[PDB]
Amino acid sequence: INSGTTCSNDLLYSNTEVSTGVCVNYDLYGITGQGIFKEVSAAYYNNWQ
Amino acid sequence: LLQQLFNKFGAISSSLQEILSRLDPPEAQVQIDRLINGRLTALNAYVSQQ
Amino acid sequence: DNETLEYWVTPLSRRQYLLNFDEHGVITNAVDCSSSFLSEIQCKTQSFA
Repeated sequence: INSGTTCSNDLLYSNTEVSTGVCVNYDLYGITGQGIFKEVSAAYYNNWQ
Repeated sequence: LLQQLFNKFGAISSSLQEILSRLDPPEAQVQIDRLINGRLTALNAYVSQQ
Repeated sequence: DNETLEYWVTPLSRRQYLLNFDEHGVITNAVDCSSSFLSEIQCKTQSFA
């Protein structure tokens, strides 16, 4: 629950931009919370992560 | 003292975000009450040791 | 030409390990928490030293 790509389409919204540097709410593909994003480089992700 | 925020104390989760995104208000309260009792017990013991 | 066929098999079960992750996210080290007494000390301290 609250992660994946089997998403219900009852409550519809539009894809916003990842606003870095502000205290934002987020629903990233089911993952929800409040936070502050920061753009970074990252070599640790494979194609399955 | 910080590691006490990740115990369940017999609830379904240690996270208050995971409980309030899965259960209705009458049944989320029963789970929240267990976390509240555990965390108050841990704060009480810390203050006695200080 | 002096070659051999090898297929080593061992059973599996559900159990707790302590795993070690480096700066690339690769599993470098592992310890079965119930195999010996040193492994009990390692899983009780959550430490490989």
